[PDB]
Amino acid sequence: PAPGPDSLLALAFPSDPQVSPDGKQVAFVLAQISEEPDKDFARPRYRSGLWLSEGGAARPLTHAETGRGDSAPRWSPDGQNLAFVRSAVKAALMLLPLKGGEARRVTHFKNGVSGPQWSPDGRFIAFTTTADTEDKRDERGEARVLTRPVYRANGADWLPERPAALWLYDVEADKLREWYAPEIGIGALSWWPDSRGVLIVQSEDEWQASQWRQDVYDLPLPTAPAAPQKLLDWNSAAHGLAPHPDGQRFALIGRPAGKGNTEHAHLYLIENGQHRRLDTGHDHPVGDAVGGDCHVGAFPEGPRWLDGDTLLFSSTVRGSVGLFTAHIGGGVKAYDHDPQGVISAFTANEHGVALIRESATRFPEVELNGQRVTDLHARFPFPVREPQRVTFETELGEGEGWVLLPEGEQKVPALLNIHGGPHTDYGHGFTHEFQLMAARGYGVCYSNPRGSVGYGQAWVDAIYGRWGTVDADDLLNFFDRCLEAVPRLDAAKTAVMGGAYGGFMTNWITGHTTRFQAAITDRCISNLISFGGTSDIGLRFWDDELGLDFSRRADALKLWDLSPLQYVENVKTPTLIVHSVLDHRCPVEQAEQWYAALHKHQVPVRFVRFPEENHELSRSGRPDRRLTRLNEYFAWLERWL
Amino acid sequence: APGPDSLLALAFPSDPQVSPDGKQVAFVLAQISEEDPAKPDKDFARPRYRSGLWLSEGGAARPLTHAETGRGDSAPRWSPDGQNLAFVRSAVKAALMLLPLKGGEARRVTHFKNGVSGPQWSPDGRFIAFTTTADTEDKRDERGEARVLTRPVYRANGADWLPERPAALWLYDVEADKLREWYAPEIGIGALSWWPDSRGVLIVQSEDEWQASQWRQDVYDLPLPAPQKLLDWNSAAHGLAPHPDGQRFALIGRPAGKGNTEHAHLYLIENGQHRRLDTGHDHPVGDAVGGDCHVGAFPEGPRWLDGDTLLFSSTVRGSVGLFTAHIGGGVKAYDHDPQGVISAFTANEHGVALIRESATRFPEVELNGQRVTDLHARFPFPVREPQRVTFETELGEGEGWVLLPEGEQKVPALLNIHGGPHTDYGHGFTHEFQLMAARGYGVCYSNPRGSVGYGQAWVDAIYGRWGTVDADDLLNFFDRCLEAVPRLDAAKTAVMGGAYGGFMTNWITGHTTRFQAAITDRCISNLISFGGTSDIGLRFWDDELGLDFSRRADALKLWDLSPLQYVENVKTPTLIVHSVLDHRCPVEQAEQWYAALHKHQVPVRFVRFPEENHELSRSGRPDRRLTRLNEYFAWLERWL
Amino acid sequence: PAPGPDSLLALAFPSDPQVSPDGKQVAFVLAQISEEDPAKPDKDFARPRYRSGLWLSEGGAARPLTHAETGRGDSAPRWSPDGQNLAFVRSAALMLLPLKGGEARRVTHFKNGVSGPQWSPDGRFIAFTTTADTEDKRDERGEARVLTRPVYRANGADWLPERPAALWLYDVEADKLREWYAPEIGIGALSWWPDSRGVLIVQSEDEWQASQWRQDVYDLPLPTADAPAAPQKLLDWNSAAHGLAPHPDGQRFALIGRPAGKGNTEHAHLYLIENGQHRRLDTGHDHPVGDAVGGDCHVGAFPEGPRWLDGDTLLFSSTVRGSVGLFTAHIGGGVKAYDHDPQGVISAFTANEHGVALIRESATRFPEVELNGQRVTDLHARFPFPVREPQRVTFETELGEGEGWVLLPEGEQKVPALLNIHGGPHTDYGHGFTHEFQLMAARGYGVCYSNPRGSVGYGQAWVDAIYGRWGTVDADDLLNFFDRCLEAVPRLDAAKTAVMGGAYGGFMTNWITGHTTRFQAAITDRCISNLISFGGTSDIGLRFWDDELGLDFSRRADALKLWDLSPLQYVENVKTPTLIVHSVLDHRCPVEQAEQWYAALHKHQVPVRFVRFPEENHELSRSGRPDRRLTRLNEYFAWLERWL
Repeated sequence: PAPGPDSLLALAFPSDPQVSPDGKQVAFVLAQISEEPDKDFARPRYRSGLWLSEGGAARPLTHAETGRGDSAPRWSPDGQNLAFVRSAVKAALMLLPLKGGEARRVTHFKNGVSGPQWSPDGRFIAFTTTADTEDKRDERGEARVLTRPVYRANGADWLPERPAALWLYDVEADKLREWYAPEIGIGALSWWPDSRGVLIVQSEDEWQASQWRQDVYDLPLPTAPAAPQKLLDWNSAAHGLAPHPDGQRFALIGRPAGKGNTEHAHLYLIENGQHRRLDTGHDHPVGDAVGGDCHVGAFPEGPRWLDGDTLLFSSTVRGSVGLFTAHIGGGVKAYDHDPQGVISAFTANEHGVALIRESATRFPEVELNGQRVTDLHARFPFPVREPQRVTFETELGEGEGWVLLPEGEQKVPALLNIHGGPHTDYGHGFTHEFQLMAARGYGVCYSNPRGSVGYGQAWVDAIYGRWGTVDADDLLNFFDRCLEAVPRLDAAKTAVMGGAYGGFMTNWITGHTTRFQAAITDRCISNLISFGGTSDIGLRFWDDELGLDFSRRADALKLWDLSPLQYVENVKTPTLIVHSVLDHRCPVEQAEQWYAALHKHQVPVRFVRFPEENHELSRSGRPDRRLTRLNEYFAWLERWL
Repeated sequence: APGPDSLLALAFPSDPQVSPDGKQVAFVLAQISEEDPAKPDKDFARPRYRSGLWLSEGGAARPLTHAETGRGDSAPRWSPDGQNLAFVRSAVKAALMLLPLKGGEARRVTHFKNGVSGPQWSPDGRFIAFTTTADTEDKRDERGEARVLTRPVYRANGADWLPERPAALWLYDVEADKLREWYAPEIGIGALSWWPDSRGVLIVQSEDEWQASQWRQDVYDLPLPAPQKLLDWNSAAHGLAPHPDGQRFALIGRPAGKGNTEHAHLYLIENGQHRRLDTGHDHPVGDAVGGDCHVGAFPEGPRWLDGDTLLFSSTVRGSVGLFTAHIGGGVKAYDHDPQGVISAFTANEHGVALIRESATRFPEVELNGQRVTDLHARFPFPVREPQRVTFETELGEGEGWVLLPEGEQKVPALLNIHGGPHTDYGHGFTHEFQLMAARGYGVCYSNPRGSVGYGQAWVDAIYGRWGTVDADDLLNFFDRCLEAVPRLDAAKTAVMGGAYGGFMTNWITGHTTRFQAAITDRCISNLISFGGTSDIGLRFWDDELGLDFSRRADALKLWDLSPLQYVENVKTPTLIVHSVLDHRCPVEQAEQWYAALHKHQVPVRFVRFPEENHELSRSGRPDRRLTRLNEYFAWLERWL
Repeated sequence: PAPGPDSLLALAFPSDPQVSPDGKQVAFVLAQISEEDPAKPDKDFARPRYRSGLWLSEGGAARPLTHAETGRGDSAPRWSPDGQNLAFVRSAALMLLPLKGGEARRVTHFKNGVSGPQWSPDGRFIAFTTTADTEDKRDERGEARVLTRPVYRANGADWLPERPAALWLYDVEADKLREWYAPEIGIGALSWWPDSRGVLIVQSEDEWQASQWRQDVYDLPLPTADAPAAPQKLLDWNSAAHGLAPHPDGQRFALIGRPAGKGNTEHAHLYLIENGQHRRLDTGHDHPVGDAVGGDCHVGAFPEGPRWLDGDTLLFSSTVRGSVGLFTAHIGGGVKAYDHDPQGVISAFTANEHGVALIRESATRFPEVELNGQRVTDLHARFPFPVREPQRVTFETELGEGEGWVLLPEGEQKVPALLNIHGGPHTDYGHGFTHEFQLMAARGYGVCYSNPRGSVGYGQAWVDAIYGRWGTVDADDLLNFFDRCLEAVPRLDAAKTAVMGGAYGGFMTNWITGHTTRFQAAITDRCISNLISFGGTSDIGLRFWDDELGLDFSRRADALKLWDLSPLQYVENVKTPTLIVHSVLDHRCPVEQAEQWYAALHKHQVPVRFVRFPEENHELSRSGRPDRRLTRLNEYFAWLERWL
């Protein structure tokens, strides 16, 4: 039978695959969908528990029936205990003995904790928390007085006055004490291998934080709390700190100063305040930047030293994500890279590796030392189909995309889907939305135009400062090639759709051609000037992507020329607008302007407005609103195609 | 000096369940904690029992669960293969849970609105039987509707009002992960035990509601999915122990014709016939020794150690020990310390687990002779050792004890009378007595004629004549205490007791003025009204006295045995302690004593507890246990 | 299709008829029956409730003043002396309503509410009692209650507070509240002096004397020192005093009660007080003050305070041979009738020198409010089925002739005969309106009800005839009367009889069924079965038997006599199927009385059924929550239908 959006409710979502210190076990998180019963309103919700495997079919460790559930499993160095975080009780640090018995609660903070990390010697558990700080401004209806340049963040909503402090659990003493209360905030954190302290990333002040300039600090264990020592004058973006086994050097993931957001994230070896590129000769970014919609929870990608010379890391290459090794004394060698697959998360040590793997046709699964330990693809409720590759030509070389077809041979509408970013990739991630589209009779066309991230730095740079030129050209070129190479696609029943940057591009295309019969613009951008003033990254995004400062009079003129709203008078395509109220990455005023403009021109238009959700709705929103979004997608395509 | 809140330092063990392999004990431990540890009322403390499961495999016991809200976890039951623990959680009204012992947390199996109770695995591991009222709603009280009563008994102490439909027996199908109703009785189910081949269960039931009120029950056979009658017992049956042959079984109780006063004994059933099994043993089955550190369930079910040997516990002269009865023979000691009390035990062919205590040692859990807990270490002040004091009767020598404070000064003498009356003082642990001595009082407590541990004749001596030789023995003993213990101050004496001890405190103060103060607890004052109001009123006086309150001639004799008839003689300032939901001794008993003392202008004080029942001093909510002890000492300080 | 108990839901119940100071208006209370929450009714459970409002008339059809839609409603209207304002109590806050236009204003905001508002004659003050903002979280927290006082519960009020309600003062001109007097025991009757200088109050010396029904009268001036001086004693009464009526001269006053030596069995009379000395005022009137006639259509307050019509004349009500009439007592003479119908009952009245307002009823006519002889309500028109007229039947006694009545259904067929026994025992059946009796006849039963020796309306000797020997001549009169009913009324079926009664009527139903098996069914209501335990549990147990029987349950010799007078001693003789009706919060006859009877009948395997009402008290049949009044009547008829 034909599937619908609620096929999602059959799925269980894996995350956070943590290999044991001896390399022979994996503990991971599994989110299943269960009731929050209200007789008048169904309430399907994510509920997570911990699972364990030593090579065979994984078994459950916890059984949450209320709340969000359990997450962030962390092995004690001796391999006998699992720390984790429970919300059933707001996010408390818990301690589970693996040889029998239930967990013990360790923290009772009003605001909960996050990001637990054992020290390598097993004597401490580090975590961050706002402890019992009270803020009844919203509860009382008081005003919020804002003086900092950034005050909201997507997913976190309003940033607190005092940032979360780093805390310490003394395992032997069974005692908690505050370690370091920063004034700005803590980014990446990693223990030194000798457990003497941690390395942390933080910014000098609130302005420098808004400009994506951070430094690395050394924080020894407290005696009074500890004072961070400056360790590297980086003045740029840094995360995923990876201390070397020698206890003195460390690797950094990021980009050096002067290079904006558009440069590939790379690996850098730090020695006495000096930095050198570590993944040299590898023209691809560190980490997973391939699209997919079956990722709920944390997906660790921190690089790990397999010995004194070898650093294991993941990298995005042409729509795929593989594991690679970087070497102090040499170049980059493949470790576990399938050009048709995506490794979305991994942990490792000198004894073993655990990861999550997926493809365009295979639902995410957990692996332990090459052995699959889950059977989650078996729960996928309808048959998956294999995409077919379609290429196009550009002055920079051959680009590629794919078409996913339904069963049968009759004519089907062709849906041009545009991925966001713009510096991400379509390809070999698993996309429930795409498989659902094909199962309901649509041909899905999706590609990696110039500006995508997996085809070298030059492919990224091609769109710098001129969004809506060669990137829109590649997309319509690709789509023309799909109609030519796939005769069952119906060129008279076409639609264009995309999210975020894909929404910007959906708005741009419909304002420059009437060829499409329907359009769906999701968490879109329509006015680049207003975006600079309202978005949580507005103070720096256009500066790095376009070289434009919205508050500078000369630049604003070009920003308007790059704004889809300038050309809205040409739009004739019936458009569905999907947006969330708490999306601080692309604020909803972007969608409201497009909606009002189409109304002024009497263009058929429909606007579905989600409360409480943020930018991440389509990948990890509450189950019922993920269903509603897909329902609105298909209702619009059924009406116009 | 320490005070009543010393109770808050204690942790209370219960339900010692040995594993099928004989090498492990899982038990329940109640600790005292705030009702809501996160949001405490700054103006009102709310200490509460909160229980979790603990485990030991030979060494120091460790906790398996960590309840921080609700009443907690209880009723641990081992799966036959030893790999899982079933238990009941209130954190969620009493749900059946399933815990793997080799790693991982428990899973919830039942979701009934009214919760479950009494889980028992079948021997083959395929089923877990339990009772529940499932999702039955009774909104009469919530709506303020009337209750229409037609049955002879409608209240019970601890359970408050009995439901129209009794709890049904249910079945958890382990292999199928399915629940099914097994049998919905019309009257109610008493004791239950699986046949050793897991073909079904034996159950105790009464023919109708009237027979139940007269303590007459029968045994039925219930196959796995109508009960078939198996034994015409027509009497009290309290525990069932199926024989390993799968056909015979032993029961704890007494045969027809013998009233409540006869010792509970063991009887082997074969083809509707019964034969006495604990022959030559002039002592009752089970623990009947006083103590106040027992919170929770205390299993005492007899267990077959082989085809010829049945292990059981028994009360002997203030102690409780383990014994074996042997087919074709008599009774042998198995684990009997005449100065200690085994209050609970489980056993199989591989091991034994139990809880042990003495007059000087707080309850501890034991496994195969090894103590696995350290709970006496939590007792917050030094305990003291009592000295024995005897008295002479025409039936032989009686005994009692005196617990003295430290030092050499003179101290007031407190005569404490145990209830029942067919129980024993002696070698249980009594926090109240230790606290009394720690605050400067000499505690005198004895086992007069009518006590249960000194043979059937010692019990029968008071039949039909409460207030004769029992009152004589008590004052004889107290006189012997003042003579043998010179630090006791004969000018500063008090008398106190609960239930039957309250009856006797009311009786004694009405026949002598020798005491400076009196404290009467959950008392009896009017034997006629008791017959109509108590949850055992339809049978208690008939068995204990041979008198029927609804018969004119008998009622007169009941009035002559009523302390209220002699209240005109009471001159002793009296504190009255009683709980409103005590259905064993209804509060109308205390209200009559209070009004009569007021009429004679005798100094009197009446502390009236809500919500609590007859069991307050042994297991009430912590704050009301504190309040009761506070009132005891405030009254003694005022008059002594 | 015979009418049933829910016919009660059609009725509206009047109370508290307050005449205005100029005598030309009446404000009164009307309780109507409505859903607990008319906006959200439970589809599975009806919730009919009393809801009261104030009504006003100057001679014509009364008009509503308030419109309560939630809660119990508005009550206790009190006129300002200038006639322009109504004070009242809203649920319980003191409110002030201007009569010429506009809504009421709330004047008290105490957590615990108000009671007993009384204007001062000069209009400057409103006196009332309240526990103010005292908090008592024992029950809420589950704490113990420590009792040291001889009386700690009271029927209707449940548990008495540690600190008695204090008398408070609203300063009308200043819009200010101040505490007036915080008593150590409690305040009984209260009345203003005519010059508004203060109040007279009734209180006991200590808790023990209060338990023995011994009170005195005190003088309480308006408060000055912020710490009240001890009130000076005004009369050494040492006895019961119920209603104070200050004389217009501002120095003498009359009290309702009885002097020392005379126990509870003595008729309440009027006494004129002058400088600590007392003399009887209602001389030559061998009948008690106040309404003591049975009826079941009285919901709310029924004032009966005597009022001086001039310097010589004191108006009061009195019970005479099943009726209640108005009389005047005279300082210089004897007692004269004022408005006395020997076939009617005046249950409440107020008066001054210019007019009178009252509530009147009869055996066939539902209570109505009248003003200066003009009826202003039409409540009898709402009675949902035809009313019937009783027939009188007499019986012979050594003291003279007694009387009773029979109410027959329509038609000519034979009908069961129901012997109904009124409680007290010192009350009267007769000419009150009884919805229960009319419903019985409407469903085919003959109702027989009489005034045996011990009743209150036939002289003091008729009362004294039963002293110390309940169950002798009183039981004799009842069965004598019933035998004469069967002889004089041939439609009564002597083979289908039942006996029933409440309180003392329950004692007597238990007594009769234990001394004869002649009845086919019995219904015993809020009964007494054990006179010994009653002495220890009842809220009047410390004094009732002493006054009624001369017996002290806490004395060994007396207790034996009490047991011989206890119906439970003879329960082995009971064979009659018995329905037992009782409420849990009845502190007048505690439920342990019913539990003993129930258990005894079970022990003898006699058919028995026990209806146990929560929350209700002794007054269920007269003023309980509507749904439980229906349930009681339903159980009555279901039991009669099964056995008759």
